[PDB]
Amino acid sequence: DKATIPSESPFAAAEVADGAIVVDIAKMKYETPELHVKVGDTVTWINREAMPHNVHFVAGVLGEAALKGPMMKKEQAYSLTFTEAGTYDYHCTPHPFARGKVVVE
Ligand SMILES: [Cu+]
Repeated sequence: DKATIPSESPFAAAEVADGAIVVDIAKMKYETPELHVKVGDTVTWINREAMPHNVHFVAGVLGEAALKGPMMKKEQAYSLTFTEAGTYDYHCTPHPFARGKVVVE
């Protein structure tokens, strides 16, 4: 694939390491809708709100299958490690007007 998944299910925001590359989900949006990272970097999304949110990459983007991330509860996190350069668009499954991309260089 173009990314590996450190944790298949969400984990506590408070457990996210200092230094992590974090995208906040707040105000019903990805607060960094265009993020540029380097190959090998891990991106961590953190849901700051009460409604559950995820990240969802359609098939062919991160790999053959869609990556429909797990629903993060408030103050939960979810990470992806990008292993190949590319431009990877995603959206929130419950709230698909919220869209983002990770550009991996
Ligand atoms: Cu969402």
